[PDB]
Amino acid sequence: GMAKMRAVDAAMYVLEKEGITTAFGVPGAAINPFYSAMRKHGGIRHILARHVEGASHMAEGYTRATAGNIGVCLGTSGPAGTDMITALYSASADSIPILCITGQAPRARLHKEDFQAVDIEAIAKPVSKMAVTVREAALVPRVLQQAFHLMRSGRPGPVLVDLPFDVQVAEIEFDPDMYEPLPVYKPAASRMQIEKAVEMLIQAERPVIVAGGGVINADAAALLQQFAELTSVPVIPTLMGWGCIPDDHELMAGMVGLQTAHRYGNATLLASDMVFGIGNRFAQRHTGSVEKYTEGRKIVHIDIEPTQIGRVLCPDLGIVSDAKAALTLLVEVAQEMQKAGRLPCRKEWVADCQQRKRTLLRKTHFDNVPVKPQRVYEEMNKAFGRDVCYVTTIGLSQIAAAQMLHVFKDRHWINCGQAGPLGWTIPAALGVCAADPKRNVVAISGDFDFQFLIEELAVGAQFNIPYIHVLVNNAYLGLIRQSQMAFDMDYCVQLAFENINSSEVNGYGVDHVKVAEGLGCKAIRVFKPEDIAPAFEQAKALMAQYRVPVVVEVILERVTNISMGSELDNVMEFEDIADNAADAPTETCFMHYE
Amino acid sequence: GMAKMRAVDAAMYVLEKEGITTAFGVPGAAINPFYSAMRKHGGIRHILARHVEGASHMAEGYTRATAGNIGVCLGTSGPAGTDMITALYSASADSIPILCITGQAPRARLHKEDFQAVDIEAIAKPVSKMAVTVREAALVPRVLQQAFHLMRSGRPGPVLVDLPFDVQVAEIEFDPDMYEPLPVYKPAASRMQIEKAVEMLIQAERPVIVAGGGVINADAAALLQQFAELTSVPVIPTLMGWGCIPDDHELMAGMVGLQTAHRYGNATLLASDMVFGIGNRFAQRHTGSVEKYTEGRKIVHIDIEPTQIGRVLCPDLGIVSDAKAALTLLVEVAQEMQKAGRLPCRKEWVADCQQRKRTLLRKTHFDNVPVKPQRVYEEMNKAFGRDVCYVTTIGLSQIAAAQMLHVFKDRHWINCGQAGPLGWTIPAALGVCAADPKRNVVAISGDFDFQFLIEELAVGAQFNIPYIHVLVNNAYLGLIRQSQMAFDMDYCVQLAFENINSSEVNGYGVDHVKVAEGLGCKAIRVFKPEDIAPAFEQAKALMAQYRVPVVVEVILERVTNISMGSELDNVMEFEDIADNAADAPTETCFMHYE
Amino acid sequence: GMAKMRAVDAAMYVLEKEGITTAFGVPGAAINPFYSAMRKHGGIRHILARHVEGASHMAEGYTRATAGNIGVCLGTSGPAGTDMITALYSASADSIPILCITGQAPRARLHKEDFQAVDIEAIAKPVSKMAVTVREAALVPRVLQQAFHLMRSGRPGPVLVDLPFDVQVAEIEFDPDMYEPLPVYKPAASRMQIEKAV
Ligand SMILES: Cc1cc2nc3c(=O)[nH]c(=O)nc-3n(C[C@H](O)[C@H](O)[C@H](O)COP(=O)(O)OP(=O)(O)OC[C@H]3O[C@@H](n4cnc5c(N)ncnc54)[C@H](O)[C@@H]3O)c2cc1C
Ligand SMILES: Cc1cc2nc3c(=O)[nH]c(=O)nc-3n(C[C@H](O)[C@H](O)[C@H](O)COP(=O)(O)OP(=O)(O)OC[C@H]3O[C@@H](n4cnc5c(N)ncnc54)[C@H](O)[C@@H]3O)c2cc1C
Ligand SMILES: Cc1ncc(C[n+]2csc(CCOP(=O)(O)OP(=O)(O)O)c2C)c(N)n1
Ligand SMILES: Cc1ncc(C[n+]2csc(CCOP(=O)(O)OP(=O)(O)O)c2C)c(N)n1
Ligand SMILES: COC1=C(OC)C(=O)C(C)=CC1=O
Ligand SMILES: COC1=C(OC)C(=O)C(C)=CC1=O
Ligand SMILES: COC1=C(OC)C(=O)C(C)=CC1=O
Ligand SMILES: COC1=C(OC)C(=O)C(C)=CC1=O
Ligand SMILES: [Mg+2]
Ligand SMILES: [Mg+2]
Ligand SMILES: [Mg+2]
Repeated sequence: GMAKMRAVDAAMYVLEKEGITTAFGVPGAAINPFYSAMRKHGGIRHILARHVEGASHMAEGYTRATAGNIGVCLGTSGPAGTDMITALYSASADSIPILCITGQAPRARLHKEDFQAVDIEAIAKPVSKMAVTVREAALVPRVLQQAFHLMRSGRPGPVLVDLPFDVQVAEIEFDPDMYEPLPVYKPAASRMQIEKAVEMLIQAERPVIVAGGGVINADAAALLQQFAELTSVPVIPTLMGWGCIPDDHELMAGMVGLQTAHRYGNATLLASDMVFGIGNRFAQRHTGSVEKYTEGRKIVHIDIEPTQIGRVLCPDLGIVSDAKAALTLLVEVAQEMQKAGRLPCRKEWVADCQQRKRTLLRKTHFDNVPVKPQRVYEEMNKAFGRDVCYVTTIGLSQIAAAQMLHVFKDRHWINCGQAGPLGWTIPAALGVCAADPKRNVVAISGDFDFQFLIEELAVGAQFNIPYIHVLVNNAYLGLIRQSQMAFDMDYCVQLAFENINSSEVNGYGVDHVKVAEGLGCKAIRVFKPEDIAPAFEQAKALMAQYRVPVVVEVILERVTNISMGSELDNVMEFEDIADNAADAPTETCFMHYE
Repeated sequence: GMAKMRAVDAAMYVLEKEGITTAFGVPGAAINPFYSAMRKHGGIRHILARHVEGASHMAEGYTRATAGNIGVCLGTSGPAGTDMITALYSASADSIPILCITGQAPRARLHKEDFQAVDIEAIAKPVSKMAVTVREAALVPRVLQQAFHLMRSGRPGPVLVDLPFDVQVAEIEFDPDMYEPLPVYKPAASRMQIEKAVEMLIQAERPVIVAGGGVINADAAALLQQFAELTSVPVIPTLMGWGCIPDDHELMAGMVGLQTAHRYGNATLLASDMVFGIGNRFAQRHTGSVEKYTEGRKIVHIDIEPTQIGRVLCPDLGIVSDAKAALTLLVEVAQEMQKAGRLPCRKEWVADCQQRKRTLLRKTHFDNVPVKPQRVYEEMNKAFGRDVCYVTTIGLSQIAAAQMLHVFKDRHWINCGQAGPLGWTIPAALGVCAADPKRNVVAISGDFDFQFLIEELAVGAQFNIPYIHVLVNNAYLGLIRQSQMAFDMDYCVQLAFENINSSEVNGYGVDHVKVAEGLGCKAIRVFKPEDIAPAFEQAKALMAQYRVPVVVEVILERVTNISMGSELDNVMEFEDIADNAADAPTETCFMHYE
Repeated sequence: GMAKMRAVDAAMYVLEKEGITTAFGVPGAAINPFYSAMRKHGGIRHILARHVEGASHMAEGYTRATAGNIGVCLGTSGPAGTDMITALYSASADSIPILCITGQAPRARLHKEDFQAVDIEAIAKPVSKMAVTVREAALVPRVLQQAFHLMRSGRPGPVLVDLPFDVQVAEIEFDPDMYEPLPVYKPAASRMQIEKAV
């Protein structure tokens, strides 16, 4: 029971009681007492990163992988905290938590200029739900207790706790047996709100549900699918909702937006007369101009956060609610409406949506040498099972991936959709694998993304964390080249050079096979489209044999323009479209997944 | 003359008029208009980085390399700005400027949740002299004009300018012929202040001058040496003042502090009866407890910043002045005192200091296999010329390097002494080489530092920026291991693993030769101490031949405890000391440098 | 039912549903649309103060008198908000709420040195649970809805809502019949805790 211990020792009991089992971090002098308490306690597995930014993105991937997870990132004073800001921003922007813990200079030296001491509280405030330098040892467990309530409550977001060295080592009295986590705050919709929502949905003749990341955040994916099935309403996931209904479900109508979207998704949204928004916001990359997105449509919006409602457009009905509480009531009310014979039949509208999904395609089956990227994603759909979990960040790699890959369970698309920091992919994928060693993790990067934090592959080697990394290499910042076409230029976006150690990369610059191997991983390079599939097979075998990351690098043609535009009705198709399965053979309409 | 142009076009004329010729950066959609204006203008050479943090530390190295330089770092919106915070902190903490320029979302979308848009103004405020989102196109040249005044004036520090996309492209009328830079503010000491300072110096019987980074910041190194020569007063540089008097000068008395210090420097400081501080602050790693540092000593402190004076101790005489203005007057007053026969002879005190410098040494000449790090620095002193310019960051690598390497001109020790962010070394060294292609740049890293931003070597390959990187590899976070001895542990600090592609690294984990070669550079690995010198010779040859970075990796013994302690009189010597030149042959007392 | 109205008309329905019946204030040009909506709605009794600091402490006394009360303090842009800071500090310091509402310059002119315009959001942040300039008219009811949650939940404290003139007068669709106050967050001790204390 009650006993004298260091404040960091009480902190270990608190993290244990809050369900922490894993941490990613980089030790330093100012945070050694915490590491000492973590060693003495046991039962937190620590993974040492090779950049503090790598530890922070591993924590993000750990959070995102499984509902209720909270990744922990640990660092010393000074530059470790400033290296965590990009991750605090990324987690804040997507409404997910990580817990960052930094060492700090002793309290009495906070406003002197002590070595490697910085005002991390002020720097991190704009990108956290709480950022606090703890000023008393007895407050260390209470701040952690309040941190966990905030990471779980309302709109979730990250917390940074900054620990002065003397606060860490100071003795306190603490009783772990008496510690209890705080209740989680989550507002719930009333029946009056939900019956009104179902009333408007029954009155719409061509409705769609837009299912956002809040559905997954609430762990409500099964309820979302059940509600759509009862009402026979087609479902359009946002990028952050992707996976909350399987891609081969008859009601899954594609994705909508300016970039990570399908031609059939956009066409179905513009044909609809109602958008039933659950756990989405209405992001600019999803809507385009809001006047066009809402034209002729009733808009319902359910969000856990009151000030998200009305932020970018005025809904016809806005409801403050956790997505699981709201969907429980929506299923119950729809079941009552079904018993009463009041749910309209929707066979015609559903058939129109399925006809769009069958015909408005983009070509993937290219035999070109050098390889066209869209062929890579077709081969990934064939090579990996329906249980595949993809990890990606940003670039033409990621946009075409979202256009062409398919996903079948929630939290099998792991993507930092609002902030998009380059370098996220490798550490996030390691964090997913740490959360779930049985997860079939496959990452997608372009060459530039892959280079930012390439050193994290050695983390996978040192700790034997296996996954497959697909690397699509155009020796370009490809997304920025394509955006520069409006300025009639191609400037500071090329990565090619004659590699003095590798004439076999043919002027593409970095030799990613050699780099990955020096970092202790396995790697295969592919020049021809017919060699992609066997390469994925060797990679699975190499992964089982050595239990390290395996990189499959595909050498792309230098220049491919991915489909995108400024409005839902203005997306330009640069590459070939398709209206037949032979050109686009991995659409779920044509292919049985696993 | 006067003409209509985009605000970014006016920004190019302003940067030109302010002497900018180089930028380091990573383009993105939100900052494309600036890149378009930079392409159209010509005459700024852009170096594309492979991490935004790499661009920001390149800018720091460019600033530090040459007086009056200001490195420029360019990035897009969102995570690019958050990736610059560590560099803004590093530059702020050492009182040096960089100019960071980020793209931003259009003004009318700043408080919506636009894609990759973040409140970088609020995040960067604690670590900049100015951080401003520019809200009008006509203000773009005025903000840059005020930025340059602030980067040069008072205590220097960095500025971040955040540019909304619509502000960048908006047309304005601007006349480059009428643009003029603002005057620089620098307070100057009065003759009354300086005559009082010289009076106290003449009254001291055993004075030392402590010459800080402010002397170099003011470009006053030649005046500092001249003043010390006229007064015959021994000079103790801080780590940030190192190089402002040559290490082989008869008055250079060593360095003082808890870590980057000499046994003879500390012994000379504790024997002195006055510290004449010029352009230093009195940093905790330099002083230890201030009660012991000041015991029995008069303290003079000259600083350009009023609130630096008295911050950590109360000087007997504090003077607000730029170091060059103050040293001009100090030379003039000392010349008057010399003509008047009023400067005391100091042969005895100088002889005592030189006797300490001759006898209180640390051994470097180790024949051990595996190699002892101190032998590496002895070989670096022999291999490179007196014009060598070292670049380093932090770790046992850097601390022993500062204890054992020697430097002979100001701005030939390039070191982020207050913030110490891992990964700084490679990009800072590239920035020094970009500032001065004739500089003989040699970097020193440990393996962990080297891994953080290892991908930046490919920048050196793509652009042919040659320098030598000395990599001392213990497969450890060595400084953190040594600090963990107080907690009787060795925990989360090892980087070793059996590399499945390289049994020749013998369980040291990452194969840095293979990684460096895949990045397009050259690399040599050394296992035996007698092979270090030939390796430095091949590296010079490989560098001349291929004009890329050349890495020389020395395989160290896993565990070496560097000398350090908690007070000037409490530094523990773990490894062998020396009192004879055979054990420490590269001290300047024994070796003629070049 | 749902109807077109100004954002400030919707704010009156929200204040009504949240139980406000009284306000203490000093009008000015930048907060006139709010006063117009209060007058049209009726049923908030306004008491005119003879110093903005006096309205702000009237609001404190109104809160403290009766459990569940929330005093409301109204003022115009500029110095009216800076005159409310001492009350926001005093309410925060004692863990009690007041709701301060200030007028503000229109959004397009927020960083333009417009007459009597100040960054009250930044000034009031240290002494409030929330201090916010509302940047969309449709957000006015939602900001007020979150404010009442914050003033009642956890450790109570005050909120300042800052309303740009153009946000006040813009039209929105709002249904007073569908508005519902948010649930109040109040942690409870477990029986294991209370038995240990006894
Ligand atoms: C290059 C690139 C291109 C992209 N292209 C597109 C595109 O074409 N189309 C597209 O849609 N996206 C696209 N995205 C992603 C886009 O930027 C957004 O991240 C995404 O649209 C937001 O999804 P969402 O609306 O579900 O919001 P989320 O960020 O997932 O959040 C939605 C809401 O969930 C709420 N919430 C949180 N927890 C709960 C809970 N328990 N219950 C209820 N609500 C809760 C939050 O308050 C928030 O308002 C792209 C991203 C990138 C990097
Ligand atoms: C691992 C490690 C170990 C270290 N060990 C030591 C050690 O043992 N000893 C040691 O001394 N350092 C050590 N350092 C470096 C130390 O942390 C400080 O960076 C350094 O001591 C500060 O030097 P300084 O006093 O010259 O200050 P600076 O940071 O260089 O600044 C001094 C002053 O210059 C002023 N100034 C700026 N411009 C001008 C101008 N134009 N004119 C006049 N004044 C101006 C500023 O206002 C400031 O107050 C170590 C660093 C690391 C990373
Ligand atoms: C830190 C950071 N800097 C800049 C950007 C802007 N950005 C988005 S995509 C991109 C290029 C990515 O190139 P690569 O990963 O090679 O992918 P490709 O588009 O070529 O497939 C850049 C620079 C960003 N997202 N993050
Ligand atoms: C971003 C960041 N995280 C952590 C630290 C703390 N730190 C200082 S030195 C060090 C280990 C450096 O090891 P290496 O570069 O291998 O050098 P060695 O001490 O082994 O010679 C660490 C983690 C830091 N300075 N910066
Ligand atoms: C993409 O790499 C770059 C070059 O190489 C072609 C250049 O010549 C110039 C001027 C800029 C650049 O970024
Ligand atoms: C019969 O199964 C199929 C569907 O569901 C009806 C579809 O919607 C589409 C587009 C293809 C298909 O095979
Ligand atoms: C330094 O690498 C590490 C290990 O490997 C020896 C471990 O076993 C554990 C438990 C932590 C660790 O960081
Ligand atoms: C004669 O040159 C020399 C000195 O200067 C007098 C010294 O101070 C020392 C320590 C060695 C030396 O050779
Ligand atoms: Mg890196
Ligand atoms: Mg690319
Ligand atoms: Mg090391």
